[PDB]
This record gives sequence, structure tokens and C-alpha cells, in this order.
Amino acid sequence: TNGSWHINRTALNCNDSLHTGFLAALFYTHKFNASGCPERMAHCRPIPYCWHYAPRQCGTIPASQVCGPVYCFTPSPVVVGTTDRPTYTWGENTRPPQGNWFGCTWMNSTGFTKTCGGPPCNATYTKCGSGPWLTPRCLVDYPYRLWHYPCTVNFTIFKVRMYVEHRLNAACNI
Amino acid sequence: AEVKKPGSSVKVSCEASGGTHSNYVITWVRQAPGQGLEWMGGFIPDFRTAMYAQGFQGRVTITADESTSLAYMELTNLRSEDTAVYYCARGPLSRGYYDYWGPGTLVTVSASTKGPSVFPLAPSSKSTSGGTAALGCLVKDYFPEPVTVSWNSGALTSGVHTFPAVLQSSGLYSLSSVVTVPSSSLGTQTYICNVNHKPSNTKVDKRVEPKSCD
Amino acid sequence: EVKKPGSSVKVSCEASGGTHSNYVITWVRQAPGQGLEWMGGFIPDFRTAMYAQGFQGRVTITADESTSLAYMELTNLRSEDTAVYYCARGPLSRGYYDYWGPGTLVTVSASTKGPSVFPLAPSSKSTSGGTAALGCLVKDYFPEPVTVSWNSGALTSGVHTFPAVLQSSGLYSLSSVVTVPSSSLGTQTYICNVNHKPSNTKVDKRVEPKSC
Amino acid sequence: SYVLTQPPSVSVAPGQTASITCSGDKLGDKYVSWYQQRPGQSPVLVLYQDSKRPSGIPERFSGSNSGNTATLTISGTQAMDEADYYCQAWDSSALVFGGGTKLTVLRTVAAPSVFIFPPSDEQLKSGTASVVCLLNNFYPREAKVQWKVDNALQSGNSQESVTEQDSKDSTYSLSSTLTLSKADYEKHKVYACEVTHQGLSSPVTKSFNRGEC
Amino acid sequence: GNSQESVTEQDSKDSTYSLSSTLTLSKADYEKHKVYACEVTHQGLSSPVTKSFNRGEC
Ligand SMILES: *[C@@H]1O[C@H](CO)[C@@H](O[C@@H]2O[C@H](CO)[C@@H](O[C@@H]3O[C@H](CO)[C@@H](O)[C@H](O)[C@@H]3O)[C@H](O)[C@H]2NC(C)=O)[C@H](O)[C@H]1NC(C)=O
Ligand SMILES: *[C@@H]1O[C@H](CO)[C@@H](O[C@@H]2O[C@H](CO)[C@@H](O)[C@H](O)[C@H]2NC(C)=O)[C@H](O)[C@H]1NC(C)=O
Repeated sequence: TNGSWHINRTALNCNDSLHTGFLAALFYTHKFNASGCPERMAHCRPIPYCWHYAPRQCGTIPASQVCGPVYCFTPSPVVVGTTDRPTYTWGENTRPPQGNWFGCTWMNSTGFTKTCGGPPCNATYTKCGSGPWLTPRCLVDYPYRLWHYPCTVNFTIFKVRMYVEHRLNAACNI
Repeated sequence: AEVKKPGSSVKVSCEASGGTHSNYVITWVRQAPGQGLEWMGGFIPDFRTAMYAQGFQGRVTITADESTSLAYMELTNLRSEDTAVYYCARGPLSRGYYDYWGPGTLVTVSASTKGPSVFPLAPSSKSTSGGTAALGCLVKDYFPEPVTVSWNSGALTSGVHTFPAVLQSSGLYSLSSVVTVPSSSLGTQTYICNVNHKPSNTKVDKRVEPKSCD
Repeated sequence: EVKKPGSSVKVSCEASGGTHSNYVITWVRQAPGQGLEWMGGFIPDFRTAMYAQGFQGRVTITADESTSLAYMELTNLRSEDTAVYYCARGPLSRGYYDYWGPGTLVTVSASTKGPSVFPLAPSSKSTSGGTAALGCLVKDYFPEPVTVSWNSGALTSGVHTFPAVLQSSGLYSLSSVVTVPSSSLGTQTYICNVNHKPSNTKVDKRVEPKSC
Repeated sequence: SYVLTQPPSVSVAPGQTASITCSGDKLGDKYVSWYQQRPGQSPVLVLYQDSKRPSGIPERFSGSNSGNTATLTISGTQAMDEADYYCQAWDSSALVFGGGTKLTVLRTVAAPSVFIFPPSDEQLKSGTASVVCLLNNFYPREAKVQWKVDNALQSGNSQESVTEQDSKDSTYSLSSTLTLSKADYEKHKVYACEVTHQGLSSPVTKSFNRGEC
Repeated sequence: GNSQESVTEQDSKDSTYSLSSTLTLSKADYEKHKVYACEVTHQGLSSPVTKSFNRGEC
């Protein structure tokens, strides 16, 4: 939904048996070197922990695994609720030129981050863009950005305008 | 203003989302007078989940209603140690720092109705002279006041004093009674201290005997 | 409760219901720590009364037999009439007063009048440091508050206005002191602006070094 | 269990710098935040994420986090900086607040300036004389004034009134009145005001003859 | 009863003294009383200043 306003439709389907405490980590976030980030970050060359990914196309997803709101980028942030194959149960029960969104990410019940989007092409910000990785070191900032990307805490906040014309706040590092 | 009876329950209310995006985490912090701050728990309006501190695991309860856009915490079985000023805070979603501390809320109690204790006060070791010795019974750690002190069968009124009860440090009371007796009478005569507490319905008697000299 | 000036009070004493009394009622007033005074007399059997010389004009003793009660009415109260009023009853013709009743406390609050302004002379000995302290005195006024401003309120750098203090009489006193460079003592006009709203008093007062 | 320790109190003088430390075990790998609490008021955030200060707080405040000690630095401390300081951190999904740190600023001692004013000419026409002795700016509240007319200590006929220290200052200001009556001011040529106080090496007396002004 | 003060004379080009107060504690007495302190009063100081050190802080 536009305007960044979701009322009740987010699916509250999250697990608790596991001791990882992903939900318990919402209140506070650790430092860059305090969470073993570089060990995982070294999986991709400098020049879904980093931009090096091959997200697949996702049409529909069962709500039994969704944990938290599903944020998507027009690139301007947008939230999509559960839907009948409008049900108000809290989950208990395409490129912008062609419509919809290229891709986005969500947080599952098991407690891991998974992403899906458009297919890679073959350099641009409106043709091959699939996820929030607008640039190699720039992300589309949204309120729940830290939760899905705890390793980007050190990134700075920058205001950018993209061309329709979109005004949004992005996070980039030095 | 009033005293929250021990074993009762109290609630503290904080503004909360009416059922939409929150963009904040609500937490509660209490402060005993000048003793620093302590944490109790947090509650994200967006997510039904909550968090409880280890110390207060068995006395707190956090629930909120979206109809009134108001969230509150329920604390049960209040005790003397729980008297304090209660604060409410609202910080950013994931910055791990709380901002915009609300007004202070004061909650007070009056301890629990406890019975007294009697401790003998021995007289002087020898004091073998005309210097009449003194003996008494001390009453400590009782609440609420008062108590009545009566000597043997309540039939002694010559040189008997009962000082006003003082307020102990930890919200309790202390009181002492003492009499002056001729020295020579300690050899044979016996003295007994009788105390009564009405709210506790406790009557306690003791024998205040001279202590052994070896 | 404070009785306003110019009002009246009524002290009540038990009186015979219309039969033989066998006792003469009286009155007595005692200003705080000042002894006892006589007010008036009354003889239930004979309706007549008897007033003292000092309070001849301000007193009036009347009694009602239906209620078996008698009282005296004192009018035009003044600050001097703040005291404790008693009520005694002696034998018929012996003249010694016995069975003094419980005391009654009556209070009044002075009156209202404006303040009086007097100037405090500046330094007479030449102070080369460059700080001469002026100030006007405001006293003998009631009730609170009064406001003092200098040079029509244009001077507020260094002005001090100490809180009012309750004099012994019952009125109030207040001061105000301004410090100014010595070299500017014979070239500028210093004026106090004392205003007392209840008495609608607005008075100025120039302050200058005393002639020598 | 985890515990953060802070010094019970610290003392400094105006214009200096005070260092407050919130040390702990491997505390340099966590984001700390400091809270300032004036007596009787709710805590107000002063620092979040070590050094990134909020908007409104003066630039004097500055802090850092490294090693096992995190420090908050204040420069040009003034009389408005007196307040308790609290440290914060997250550990094992459990908030921990450090022990209260009391920061006090010791204000300097300033000697009083004393004047004596004779009684106006007009008042004598109303049968009342009132000699007033004043004590200007002076911090240490303990002060004593003694009226002695013709070298004879007096008592029972004087009253005292004082103000409160200025916001951007710390000095009081005192004044004393000596209510007399005509036929008593008409004698005792020599009048004097004696004041005792710290700062002054010895008591200072300001006098004025009844005659010749 | 267990402390001694010794003081020097003001320097030639100065007028300031200097004082040392020695407190002698018998062994097995200093082994207790975690906290020690020294409180001084004098003109110029707005309020008494006390300097205190814990027994085994370092
Ligand atoms: C002269 O005689 C007497 C003087 O006391 C007056 O009559 C008195 O009036 C009172 C008041 O009404 C009466 O006593 C009353 O009795 C009834 C009982 O129910 C009630 O009204 C009250 O409880 C009160 O006690 C009674 O008649 C009498 N008082 C007595 C006898 O003590 C009379 O008015 C006087 N004047 C004349 C012209 O008679
Ligand atoms: C989610 O459910 C709640 C409760 O039914 C809806 O929230 C409010 O419901 C009351 C009446 O039940 C309405 O008066 C309010 O207007 C609702 N809130 C809002 C913001 O409209 C809410 O509508 C449901 N979610 C959605 C997307 O409709």
C-alpha cells in the first residue's frame, strides 16, 4: 500500500522453538565486527548478504511462513498484505514499466531472510534492477531495513531522487 | 493518594498504536528513590510478542488494546521493595536507545503487617552498691503501631518508662521499655515483660534475667 | 475566618428561659498577652444591662428568652479588637465571677492603605571604583503586593528588589537597590516608580546625592 | 549476569572539563548511550550510539567508546550541568543501566560588597528612623550582620531579607534594616554596620556620623 | 589520637604554607575498612573537599 500504512494485514506467523532469537534481536542491533559479519561477507568479491545474488521470480507465497510485513520497492517502499486465493486474520488461517515491482525481500517463520525478484539481464537503475540493491553499496531505506540487513548498520543515510520521478531515502556506506 | 494494599495489583498505561504501523518500541523503567534505573520489559505494537526481564518474570504482564490505542502493564503482588517511580519511554525501532521519556508515576505501599520480637536487656554485671540497676525489653520490627507493654501481671508502675516508638530505616518500627529496680532484689525477685500487638493478635512474654558472670 | 473591618460580631451566652436565673451574665476580652478587660453586664431577671465606659458606643447587649440565649453585638471592628472573648457567670449579688466559659477567638485584618516612598542617599564618600548604590524605600502598606520599576522600566541592569518583610505592626516593608557607575551620578535622572493597585497609588520619587 | 560500573561522584570547577567513565567487560563491542537526569525531572537523552549527539544539546558534550571503557567528556562545565548521568547497553537480550554518577560543580567564593545608607530627611518628620545596611553579590550563604550604635551591640530591632541566586550566576544579595524611633536616633553620634563572612580576611565595618551626614 | 601534623614555613617569594597529616594504622587494622578518606576544611573552598581511595582498587 502507498503512503507506508499497513493496518493489521501483516502475517504474525513466527516460530519460537529455535533459540536463535531473531525476533528477540529486534530491540537492539550488534556492531559490525560484533556479529561475525566479515566471515559471511567474504563470500562475494568487493568489486542475501551482499549484492551478489540471483533472485528468482515469485508469483505467490503461502502466508503460513511469512513473519512480519512484506516490504517491496517500486523502488518506493510498498507493503502487500495477505489475500484470498480481503481476509483479516493476521495470517492465522513485474517491472514497474510493465506494472508491479521488480522484486523484494521478506522474513520467514523459520527465521531466515529470503529474496525473490525479476531475472538478471544478460549498469542501470530502471531496467535490470531486481532487489533493493540500487547500486553496489546503496540500499533503499525502509523502517524494517535493519532487521533484514543487520550487516548494514554502519551505512550512512543519504537522500536521492530517481527517474516517472521517485523521491526516496537510500542507505550507502563510505 | 493512597496505599496500594500488599498483595494487590497495579497498572501503568502508555500510548500505543491504534492498529497501524508503529515505528517505535515501548518499554517501561522504574526507579527506586535515588537508587538508579532498572528495566522491566518491552512490547512492539506491530508484533504481538513481548519481552520480560528475568527478575520480574513471575509478577509482570503486558497487554494492550488497539481500540483505545492504549497499552498497559499489570504488576501483581506489590511489596515494600516495589515502591518506586515508574517511567515510560519510546525510542526508534532498532537503534537500541530510548528517547522521549514520559512523566513520572509514583506507586507506594505500606509493607506487611508483621508481629514484634522481644530481646532481653540484661542488667549490669555486678553493680553491687546502692546504685539501683535497670532492665528492659526491646521491641523491634513490628508494623503497624502500636503495642502495649505491661510488666509482671501489669502490676508495676514505679519508675517504668516506655519511650515513643521510632521509625526504623526500612519502614519498620522499634520501641523499648525499661524500669529501675533496687539492686538487692535481683537475687530472688523475677521480672517478666509482657507485650501485646492488636493487628497481629500477638501476645509475647519473656523473662529478663541477669546474665551469668562466668 | 477573618472578619472584615467595619463588620460586626456576636458572642453568645446561655440565658434563662424565662424563669429564676440566680446568676448575672457578663463579658470579658483579653488581647493577646495583655490582660483582661470588662465589656458589659446583664441580669437575666431584670432585662436591664450595664455597659463599660470604654466600649460605651460600640456595644449592645440583648437576650432572647424563647431560645434561652443571650448575646452582645460589637460593631465597627478595628485592628485593636483582635482578641479572645470570654463569658462568665457569677452569683446574684456577691460579685465574684465563676465558671468561665470556653474562649472564643475573634480576628480582624488591619486596613488597606498605600505605601510611602523615601529615598536612600547614594554614596557620599567618593568611590573611585565606580559603583554607587542607590535605592528607594517602600514601607507602611497593606496588603501584598507592590511593584517598583526604575526610570519608567527602562533600567533593569543590576536592579535588585528584595522580597517584602512583615513589620511588627502588621504592615509590610520592601526595598529596591540599583548599582551604577560613580561617574554617572550627577548627569542622569534616577526615578523610582512605585505602584500599588489596591489603593490606586502611583508615586514617583527622584533620588540624588545629598547636598554637601 | 552483567554489570556496568561508574564512579559514585565527580567534582570539578567552572570552566574545566570532567570525564565520566562507564567501564565494563568487553564493553567496546556494544553501542552505548548516556542519559542525563536533573533532580525531579524525567531523564533526557544526551547521547545515542556513542558519539552521535541529538539535535538541541550543546556541542560541549562529547563521548567515545573503545576498549573496556567508554567516556563522556564535558568542556566548559557551568552551573547548569549538575545532574546524574546514566549509562546504557544491551547484553544477552537484557538491558543494563549503570550505577548513578553524580556530577557536581563547585562554585567559587566571592566576597560581599557592603554599603550603609542614612535615613531620609523626610522620615524624621514622621517620628521614625530606619538605617539600612546592604550586602551585595556574595555566594556563601552564611553571613552575619551586627548593628552597633555608639559601640554598643544591639539586638531585637532588626530584620533580614534575601533574594535567590541569579540563573546565570550563583550569588545571593542581602539587606538588613534597623528600625529606630526619633528621640533615639537623635543621639549616639556614631553608627556602624559590621559584617562577617568568608572571603573577607577580617570583618569590615562601614560607619557614618549622625551629624555631618 | 593517631595522626600527626607537620608544617613548613612560607617561601621567601611567597606566603603559602604546606601541611602533611600522617595516620598510622596498626597491622591487621588496615586489613579491614575497605574505604579510606581525608576531609579538609579551609577558607576559599566553597565546601569541604574529601579525597578517598578504596583499599584494594588496584
Ligand atoms: C410570660 O410567661 C411565659 C414566660 O416564660 C411565656 O410563656 C412561655 O412560652 C414558652 C414558649 O412557647 C412556653 O414553653 C414552651 O412549651 C411548649 C411545649 O411544647 C413549646 O412551645 C416549647 O418547648 C416551650 O418549652 C410556655 O408557654 C412558657 N414558658 C415556660 C412555662 O417555661 C409567656 O409568653 C410570657 N408572656 C405572656 C404575655 O404571657
Ligand atoms: C484489521 O482489523 C481491525 C479490526 O477489525 C481494523 O481496524 C479498525 O477497525 C475498526 C472497527 O473494527 C475501524 O473503526 C477502524 O477504522 C479500523 N482501523 C483503521 C485504521 O481503519 C482494520 O481495518 C483491519 N485491517 C484492514 C486493512 O482493514
